[PDB]
Amino acid sequence: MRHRNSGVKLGRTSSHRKAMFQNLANSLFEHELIKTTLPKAKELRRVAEPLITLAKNDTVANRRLAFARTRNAATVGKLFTVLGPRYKERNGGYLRVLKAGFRAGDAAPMAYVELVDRE
Amino acid sequence: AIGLVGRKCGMTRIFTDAGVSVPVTVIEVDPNRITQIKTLETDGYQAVQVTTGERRESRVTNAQKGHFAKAGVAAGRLVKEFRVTEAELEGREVGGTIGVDLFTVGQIVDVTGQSKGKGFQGGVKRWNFRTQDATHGNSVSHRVLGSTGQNQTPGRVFKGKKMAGHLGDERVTVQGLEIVSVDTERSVLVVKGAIPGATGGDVIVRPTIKA
Amino acid sequence: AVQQNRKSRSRRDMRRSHDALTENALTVDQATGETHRRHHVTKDGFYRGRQLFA
Amino acid sequence: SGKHPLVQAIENSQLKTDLPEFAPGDTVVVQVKVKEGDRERLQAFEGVVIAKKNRGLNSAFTVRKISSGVGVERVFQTHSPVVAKIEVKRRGDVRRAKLYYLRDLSGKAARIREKLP
Amino acid sequence: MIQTETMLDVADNSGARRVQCIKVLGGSHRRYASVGDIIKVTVKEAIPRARVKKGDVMNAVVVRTKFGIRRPDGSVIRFDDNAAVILNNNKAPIATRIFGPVTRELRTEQFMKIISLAPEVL
RNA sequence: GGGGAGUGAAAUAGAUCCUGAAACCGCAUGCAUACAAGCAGUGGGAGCACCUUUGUGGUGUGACUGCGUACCUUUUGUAUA
RNA sequence: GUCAGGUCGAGUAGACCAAGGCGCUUGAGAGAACUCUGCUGAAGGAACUAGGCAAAAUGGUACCGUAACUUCGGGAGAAGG
RNA sequence: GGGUAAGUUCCGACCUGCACGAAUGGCAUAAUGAUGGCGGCGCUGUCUCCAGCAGAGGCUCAGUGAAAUCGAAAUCGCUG
RNA sequence: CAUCUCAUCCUGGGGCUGAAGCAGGUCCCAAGGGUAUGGCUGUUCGCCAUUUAAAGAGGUACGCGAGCUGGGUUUAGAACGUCGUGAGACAGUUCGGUCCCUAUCUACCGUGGGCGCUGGAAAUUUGAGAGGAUCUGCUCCUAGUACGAGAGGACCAGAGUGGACGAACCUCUGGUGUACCGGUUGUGACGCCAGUCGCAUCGCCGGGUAGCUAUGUUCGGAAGGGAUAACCGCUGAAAGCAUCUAAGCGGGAAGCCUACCUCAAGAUAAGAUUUCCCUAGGACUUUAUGUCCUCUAAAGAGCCGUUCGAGACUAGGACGUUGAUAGGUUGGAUGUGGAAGCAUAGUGAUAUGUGAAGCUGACCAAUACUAAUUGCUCGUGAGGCUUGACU
Ligand SMILES: [Mg+2]
Ligand SMILES: [Mg+2]
Ligand SMILES: [Mg+2]
Ligand SMILES: [Mg+2]
Ligand SMILES: [Mg+2]
Ligand SMILES: [Mg+2]
Ligand SMILES: [Mg+2]
Ligand SMILES: [Mg+2]
Ligand SMILES: [Mg+2]
Ligand SMILES: [Mg+2]
Ligand SMILES: [Mg+2]
Ligand SMILES: [Mg+2]
Ligand SMILES: [Mg+2]
Ligand SMILES: [Mg+2]
Ligand SMILES: [Mg+2]
Ligand SMILES: [Mg+2]
Ligand SMILES: [Mg+2]
Ligand SMILES: [Mg+2]
Ligand SMILES: [Mg+2]
Ligand SMILES: [Mg+2]
Ligand SMILES: [Mg+2]
Ligand SMILES: [Mg+2]
Ligand SMILES: [Mg+2]
Ligand SMILES: [Mg+2]
Ligand SMILES: [Mg+2]
Ligand SMILES: [Mg+2]
Ligand SMILES: [Mg+2]
Ligand SMILES: [Mg+2]
Ligand SMILES: [Mg+2]
Ligand SMILES: [Mg+2]
Ligand SMILES: [Mg+2]
Ligand SMILES: [Mg+2]
Ligand SMILES: [Mg+2]
Ligand SMILES: [Mg+2]
Ligand SMILES: [Mg+2]
Ligand SMILES: [Mg+2]
Ligand SMILES: [Mg+2]
Ligand SMILES: [Mg+2]
Ligand SMILES: [Mg+2]
Repeated sequence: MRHRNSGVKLGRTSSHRKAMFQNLANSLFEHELIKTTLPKAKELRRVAEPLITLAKNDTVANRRLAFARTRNAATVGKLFTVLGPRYKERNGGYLRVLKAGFRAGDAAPMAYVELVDRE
Repeated sequence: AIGLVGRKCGMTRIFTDAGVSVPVTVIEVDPNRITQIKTLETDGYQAVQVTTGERRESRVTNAQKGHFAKAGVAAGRLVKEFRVTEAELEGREVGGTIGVDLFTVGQIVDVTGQSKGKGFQGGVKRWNFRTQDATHGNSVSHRVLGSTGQNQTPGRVFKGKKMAGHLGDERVTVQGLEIVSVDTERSVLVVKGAIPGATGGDVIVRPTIKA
Repeated sequence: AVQQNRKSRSRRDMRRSHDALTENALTVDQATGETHRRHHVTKDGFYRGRQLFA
Repeated sequence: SGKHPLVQAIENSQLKTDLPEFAPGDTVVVQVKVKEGDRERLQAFEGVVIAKKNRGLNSAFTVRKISSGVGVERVFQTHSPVVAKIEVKRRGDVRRAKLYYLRDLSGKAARIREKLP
Repeated sequence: MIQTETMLDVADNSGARRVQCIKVLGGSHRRYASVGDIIKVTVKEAIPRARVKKGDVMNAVVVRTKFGIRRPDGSVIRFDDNAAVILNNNKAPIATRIFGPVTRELRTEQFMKIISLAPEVL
C-alpha cells in the first residue's frame, strides 16, 4: 500500500536518486530550458523551487545552505545574483512543465522544463 | 429506521469528570434535505429519499436537475433512501430537513461506511493463514497457500475456497455504538469508538437494529 | 506445465479479440494551423500562444 | 495543529488552561487522584521526566522513579483530570529530548546535572 | 505478557528465588498472563532450608511485568522485571513478607493479604 | 521495395527467375452464430442469399430435431485413464 | 610468471583515494499478491525442529588471573576481569 | 540410580553375553578431529505470531523473441 | 489448507434408575458451533507432566510432495554381531549420503471487455436467490433456601465479568518510518582556515512526522416468530372398560425456516419509481420498422488533462479557469534540540550570550504563481403489429 505517500523511486537507490535530481537542478539553472522524461520533470519542481525560494534572501547562511544542497559554486552565484532577484515578487510557481511527445529509442513520454520569464 | 448521512471527520478523545478517556469519532452532518417520499401506492414500499452536501451546477445533469427542482431542495453530492414505516413517516414532507437532533445522548446506533481498500492481498492477510517454516530447509514456500484440495476424489477445487484476492473497499456496518455528544450549533455527532472508512468518506448513522 | 492438445485456430483468434489498437487525441492548433497531439507541444515548439526555442 | 478545524474546536473545549512549564530532565512530583469506591485521596509520584509529547489534548509525559529497589515508569496524560497537580522540584541539564539511556544505568551513573541559572 | 518458559523473580519470602512458567491457567489455548493472573510454575532456585524446594510445581500470581498495565485514562505503568508470589492449592498466598511495589489490580478479596503486606501499592 | 515506360511470343518468364501441389497464414463476399452442455457427423428440416426457369429446378448456408463415446495395435475383454 | 604509489595499519588484510582505466549492448514507468537479497522490531527467549539448521552473538592491544587431568611439552587465548 | 514438571536418547551400575574377548588384537589413555551422541551459559524472527521498510523481479508501455508437449475438439457438476 | 459421515467427546432436549440432594449409570433425539500445550522417540501410535466444557470415532489414492520438508525405509562408501571355503548375505544393528517442470484445458479466487434487456439517457431502488456468522467458562443472586440425621447442596429465574474466534479502526500504548533533526570514526574533495559534501550495510549511533500496523482500541455472536424430533398430553371410539389416534384439539431442542450482516434483475421471467432528450425536406421501388440524396447531431457518454485515503492493468471517486484538482508560496503545528557569523572567558580542548535558535517528507488552513486549452469522437431526428379497456 501507498496511502498518502510522497516521493518517487524511479528505479534507483536513494543516493543515486538524490544525485540525479541535484544534477538536473544544476542543468536547469544553467540553461533555463531542458528536456527530460515527464515523471522526472514533475518531481524536479519539488527539488528546484525551494532553492529559488531560498535564494531570495542573500545572507551567508543562505548561501552556505545553497552550497550544501547544490555543491556547485556557479549555481550559487547565479541564484543570488540573477534568479533570486528576478522572482523576488512572484509567489511560487517558477517553472513550467510541458508535454513533448515520446522518445524514439524508448517510446518514453517526454517533457520540456523551462523557467517562467526566461530570455 | 430513519437516519443521517454524514462525513467522517476524524477521531478524538473525551475525558470525563471521573478521568476516564473515551475514544470517539467525529461525524459532520450537513442537514439532510428530503427529495422524495416513496409510498405503497406508487412504489410498493415506504421510504424517504434524502440528499446532502452541495454540487456545482456544471456537474449536475439535466435529469438530476429536474428531479431536484421538482422538490424545493438544492442539489447535493449524493442521494440515499431510508426504509421507514408510518408513525415514522409522520411529519416528513418534500422540502423538509433532518438534523442532528434526531438523535440523543446515550442512544445506541449502527454506523455503516466503506472500509479502506488494501488492494490485492494474500492468504496471510486476507484469511489469517499461518506461514510455513522460515529456515528449516524450506525452499520458496513461506506465505504460499499450501494444499488446495484432495486427490481425484473429488478431483476439483471446491467453491468458496479461501485464496488470494482483493481486500477491503466494501460496505461495513458497526453495531452497538453510543452517542457521546450532539452538538447542534456546529452540526456534529460524536460517537464512541471506530467506524469504517477513511477520513472524509460518507457514513450512515441509524438507530440500532438489535435494541 | 504444457498442453495435452494443440489449440484450434478458432480458440487462438478468440483470445486475440482484445488485441486491437486505438487512436490518440489529435487537435488542430488554429493559432498555427497544424495537427498536434492534444495537450502537447507541437513538432516545432508551439503551445497555447507561446514559442519555445525561437 | 495537524487536525481538521472541527476536531480542534472540539478538543479546545477541554484543555487545562494553566499547566507549569517543564522539560525532560527535570524532577517533578505528580499528585494523582485515587478512589477505592467511596473514599478519595491523592497519592504522590516523584521522579525524573524521561520523555514528553506535545499534541495539544493528546499530550503526555513519562516519569521514572525507583521504589523499593524496582524501577517504575508511568506515562501520564497531561490534560487528564486524574492528574491533580504537577510541581517541578529540580531542573536538569540534558542534551537530548528522550532520556531512555537512563533505563540501563543505576546509582551514581544515573545522576543528572542540575541546571543552574 | 507472561507465557510458558518465562522466568520470574519471587517477590515474597517463602523460599524461592527463580520460578519458571509451565502453564498459563484459565482457558483453552490461552496465551498470556498479566498482573492478577494465576500461573503454574516450577521452582528453579531456592534457599537452603525453606518450605519450598528446588524442583517443586506450585501455583503463583503475577504481580509485576515489563509489558505494562493500562489504566482508564490511557496511561501505562511498566516495571523493570517480572515477579510473582507463590500460593497454596487453595490459591492463598503463603508468605509473611512482600518485597517491592504492587499495583491496585490485586485489590480483590483473595489477594488482599499481598496488598496489606506490600511496601507500596500503585 | 515498388509504380509507370521499354524489351520480348510470354515479365504472377525480372534474376530467391520452367511448371508451381499440400500442410500453414491473410484480405474480400454470402449465410449462420452471444439462454446453450459432450468424437462435431448422420437422417430429417424451416428460413435467407444468388442463379435461373414460369420448376415437384441448381448453388451456398443451416434455426430446430431423432440417433450417435476417434483410428491403429494387442487382448478373455478397450470410449478406455 | 613480472610490476604494483598515498593516509591509517603488523600487513600484498581492510576503508577511502593516485597514476591508469571504466559505468559491464534493451530501456521507460508503476510501486499489488508472491519470490529472491537485506535492515529494524513490543513482551517472551529453543516453547521451533529429526537436529539451535539458519540467524543473532564473540572479536584488538596492554596488564591482572586461570581448574581437573597429563606422555610434563601441554591443556591455555582455559574460564574471568 | 542421576539429570527434567515430564527423558524409547544420555551418563553410572547390575550380568540374564539371543550372538564379547586378547596383533581380522583386548582393556585404557594426554593431545588432536569441518567425526557420532547428550547436557549447560550467552544470544537471538527458529518459534508464540508476525509487522514495517530498502533493492532485484512480478505488472504496464516500446523493441527483439524461445521451450517441453500436441489423434482431433463445439474441452461443466453430481449420482450410476 | 481442508471437506464429508454419525456408530455423539462438550454444549442442547428427554425416558428409566438399586434416581433423597449434588453427582452418576444406561438408553433415545440431536452434526449448529467447538473439540490442548509440552518431555521421549523418525514415528503414526504409546507412556508421562500440566491444562480444558471437552481433549470424539471415522471416509476422502491409509485427503493433500507439478503446495513445502526429507528424520525412517529401500542404490553406490565403511564397520559390528551372525551365516558362508569364498565372491557375498541378513528375525539385524551402526555412521554418511542431488526431491526437476515458466500452467494449455477443467476447477477455484479476484478484476475487466462485448452484446442483450421492444426509442435513448441520468439517478434511486424491490428482492427470487446466494454466502457469512452460530462456541463456552467463572462469580454474584434467588438461597446456605427445597432436599438431607448429618455432611453436603439444587431445579426454574436474573446480574456481572472472562477465554477462544472474527471484523473494523489508529484517539491512546508501542513497532516501523533508507526523501526529517542531531552526535561521532576513517578517508577524499570543495584553494586554505572555518564551514559541509561523497563513500564506507542508511558507515555507525540517538531520536522521530505521516502512512501502515498488533502486542493497542472499540464492537459482534442479543431478543423474538413459525413448523418439528425424541418425549408429555386433552377428549375418544374401534374393543360397554382401557387407551396421546383411528376423527378432532395441544406442548416440545444449541437442530430446520425466518430473524442479524454482505452480495444479488445475464432473476434471458432481463422487475419498479423520479426526471431529462429527440417533432427537416426531396425523390423511390425487392411494397415494408424498404432504399437513396441534402438538412440535422439533442439528453448524454467517452478520448484527453490535474489527480486520489481507489488501484497489478482495468474499473471506481473528485476536479478542468464561472477552478483549490495537483505542485509551489505564505501562516500554523510537529520533530530535533541550542545553526552560521560574531562577541566574551580560557594556554588549550571547550563553554557561554546573541536566541529554544536554525532546519524540518507525507499534516491542517489559506492563496490562481505553474499545469488542468483552443477541442475531437460516439450517441439521432418520436420509436412494428395484434387484441382488450378507458377516452
Ligand atoms: Mg497523495
Ligand atoms: Mg525498470
Ligand atoms: Mg551510501
Ligand atoms: Mg488503496
Ligand atoms: Mg532447491
Ligand atoms: Mg527463503
Ligand atoms: Mg467428475
Ligand atoms: Mg481469421
Ligand atoms: Mg501465370
Ligand atoms: Mg516460377
Ligand atoms: Mg439466441
Ligand atoms: Mg461444452
Ligand atoms: Mg495387456
Ligand atoms: Mg489383460
Ligand atoms: Mg464397448
Ligand atoms: Mg481423457
Ligand atoms: Mg524480539
Ligand atoms: Mg526487547
Ligand atoms: Mg523441543
Ligand atoms: Mg513441537
Ligand atoms: Mg550454524
Ligand atoms: Mg552473522
Ligand atoms: Mg531432546
Ligand atoms: Mg570382534
Ligand atoms: Mg587372532
Ligand atoms: Mg585432519
Ligand atoms: Mg514486450
Ligand atoms: Mg444418532
Ligand atoms: Mg504427544
Ligand atoms: Mg531439553
Ligand atoms: Mg496418503
Ligand atoms: Mg533419509
Ligand atoms: Mg555397501
Ligand atoms: Mg497508532
Ligand atoms: Mg507511527
Ligand atoms: Mg577543516
Ligand atoms: Mg570507492
Ligand atoms: Mg510552510
Ligand atoms: Mg550541523
